[PDB]
Amino acid sequence: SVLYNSASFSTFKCYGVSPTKLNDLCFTNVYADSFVIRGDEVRQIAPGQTGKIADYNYKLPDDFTGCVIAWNSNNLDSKVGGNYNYLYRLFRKSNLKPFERDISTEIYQAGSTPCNGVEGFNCYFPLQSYGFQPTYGVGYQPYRVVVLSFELLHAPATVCGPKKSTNLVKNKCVNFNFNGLTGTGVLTESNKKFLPFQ
Amino acid sequence: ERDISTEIYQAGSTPCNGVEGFNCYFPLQSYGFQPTYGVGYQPYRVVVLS
Amino acid sequence: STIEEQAKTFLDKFNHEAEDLFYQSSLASWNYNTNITEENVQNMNNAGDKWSAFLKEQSTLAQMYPLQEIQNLTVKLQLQALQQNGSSVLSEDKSKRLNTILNTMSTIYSTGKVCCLLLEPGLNEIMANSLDYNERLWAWESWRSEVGKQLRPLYEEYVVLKNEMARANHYEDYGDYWRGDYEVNGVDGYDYSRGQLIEDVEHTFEEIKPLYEHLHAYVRAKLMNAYPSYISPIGCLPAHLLGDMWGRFWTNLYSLTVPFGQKPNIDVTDAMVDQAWDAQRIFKEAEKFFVSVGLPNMTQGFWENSMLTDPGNVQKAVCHPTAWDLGKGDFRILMCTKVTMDDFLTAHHEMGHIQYDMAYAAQPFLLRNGANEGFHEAVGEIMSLSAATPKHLKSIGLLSPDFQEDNETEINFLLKQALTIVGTLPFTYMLEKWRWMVFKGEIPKDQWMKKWWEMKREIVGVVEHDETYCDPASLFHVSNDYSFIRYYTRTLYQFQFQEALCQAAKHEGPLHKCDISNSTEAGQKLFNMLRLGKSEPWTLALENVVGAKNMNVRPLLNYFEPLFTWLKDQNKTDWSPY
Repeated sequence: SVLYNSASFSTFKCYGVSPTKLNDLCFTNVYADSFVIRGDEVRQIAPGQTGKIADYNYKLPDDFTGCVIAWNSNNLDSKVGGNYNYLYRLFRKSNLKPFERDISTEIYQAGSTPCNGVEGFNCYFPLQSYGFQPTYGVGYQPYRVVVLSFELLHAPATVCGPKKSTNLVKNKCVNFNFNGLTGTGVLTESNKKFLPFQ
Repeated sequence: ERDISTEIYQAGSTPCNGVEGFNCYFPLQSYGFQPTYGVGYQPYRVVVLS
Repeated sequence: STIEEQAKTFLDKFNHEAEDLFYQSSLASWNYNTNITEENVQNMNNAGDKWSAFLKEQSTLAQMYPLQEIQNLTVKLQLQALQQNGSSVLSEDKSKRLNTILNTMSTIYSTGKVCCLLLEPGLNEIMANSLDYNERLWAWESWRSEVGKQLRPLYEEYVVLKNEMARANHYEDYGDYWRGDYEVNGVDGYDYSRGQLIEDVEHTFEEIKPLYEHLHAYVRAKLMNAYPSYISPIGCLPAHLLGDMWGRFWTNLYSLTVPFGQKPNIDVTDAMVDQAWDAQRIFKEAEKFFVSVGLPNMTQGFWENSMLTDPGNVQKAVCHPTAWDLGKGDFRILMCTKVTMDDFLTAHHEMGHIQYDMAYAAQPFLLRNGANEGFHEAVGEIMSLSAATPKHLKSIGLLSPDFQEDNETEINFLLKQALTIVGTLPFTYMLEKWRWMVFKGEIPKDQWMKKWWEMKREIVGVVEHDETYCDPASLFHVSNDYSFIRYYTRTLYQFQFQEALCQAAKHEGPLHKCDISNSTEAGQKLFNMLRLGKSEPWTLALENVVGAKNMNVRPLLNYFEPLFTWLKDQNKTDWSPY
């Protein structure tokens, strides 16, 4: 609920699995999947839409349960001079498998001459860095997409939505919902003692 | 029991107030049957006789 | 392997480190013209050295690739300037000598103190406003005899040096060093040629020389009174009456002519003191003007980063009227902005092109300039033309419903339109044609300056020459190697685009009263063009917007029917006061 009506996770785009309906169905495992983006990665972050980043920086089969969450981080981290802390792969050889983390650090063979020790012609780096500054344009402003992959493994789902519990009234019969116990009757105070776990 | 009106459905938290915005999307969307639509998308006529 | 893969790899490295190096180099210049300091001097020197260092070193690295082995025809569009060799091909002795030219000539242009006489605030004002025959004669003849003498070394190995490198680099002339752009020889069908531009310059000149000849009849007949024995209608004009020190400018002097002085011209300064004109103001209603055209709201950072005020003396800076394509989602206009009738035009002049900049901002860095070399300032000019319509001023706040108008308001609109921008294009015809014939070398080495009349004596009739003098290098726009063919090109494309735009807005007849507003289609189709930028030939795009691959003739008169008919009834060398 807080993420939905947070009024701060401005690009909370969960087209598909309904955040409006999430609050009763259980998932066994959820996934923290966060990176840094720019104002151009917004449209680039569109599962189904492809591009440089979708092919060489992050991975996607085509479909996965799990939303995307970005919001303006320009005020958070943007120094005059250029935010060189963050960086990005630019051009890989080809794609990879759906959804695996990669920190491959090597030299890209760009053309005819084999690299085989050389870094010059035909042998450039795909690894570049960012230079974020306060005047950066909208299409470049960092918003930090974060993913919420929900996998429901065959085992019973352990993390669930909340339980909306109201007050109990006695000496006048009601329907009742004591966690499975759903009868219909009067509840009253009682004396007979129970053991610590029954 | 039928339903004819084309009311602007409210598609989320921020109220539509009749206009677009965060989570406000128009339910009425045409088929527009183009040849590129697949067989799972090709039109089929149906008649029901109660 | 593949040319395109590492070609775009190199160009995308260039894009991503060029945002860094360029953007903060242009931004060092922004800190400079914003705050003129000396750490800016040194760091801007270093940044420009690194820019030119990428240029030279990586344009030694780029030429292991051949020129022809491309099939995409857009990779050609990027590779003309990518696979090029530059100016380091020749020896290293004329390198400090080309710097010698570009620095000593620049200094003489900036230190040409007449003894003293301050250059721009003193001479330009007295030369335009002195009003005599024996005092401005001093400032004019002393000027000529002082400037046209010492340049013979600099200019007369200047021409041969550029001609020599042109031939040495497989070109025909110093013009062929430039004109190679105008051979469209990639995608066929939409091709063009470069070898001559005599076509359509004399031809369109043979069409304006009727109109200019009527205008010249009027002007040459007007100035009878001031000099009785020196000016006659059957002869022609004297040496020093161009309204400017070279007279490059043809939209001002309605003030030395009174055919209709009875109707009050437009004035907005009364409106200025009345209706909350703030210098944070009409800029935003200029924004809603472009909305009326169909363009989105202006960015929020523009009110913050771009300077729109008076920096004052406390902030040391210079407000020269040249907008800045800072790029990288940042596009700037650093002006000492004031609220004035001409500044009113200037605001829209700059903001039209700034919107054009954000329009093609979606294009890679190498393709982030105007459509062609003349189109840049033409964007501002056409937008000023569009926003300058007076009946649209009645359609907005800065005019009263009781403001009556007649047809003679536009009469001095045009007879203004005779001495600050456009009307006498034939002077540009003279200077530019003589400049091609002198830089390219088809004239021998003591025959500049006779031609520094008789072309007047043939085209406009400005007289007093002998062999030697060399005038044409003493300008801001020639001492920095700028060619005025951009002015001819804009003078035509301005009005072809004007005709297309006003015809699209369902306004016909004469083109002096077309309002371009509430026209999404005029914005929608414009988007289909502006978004492309230089991706498509100007012939095909011109047909898409106007309807032809070549410039039209009828529209030039389609704007000018009233002045046509009004010239005919007032237009009713081989002659010497010397």
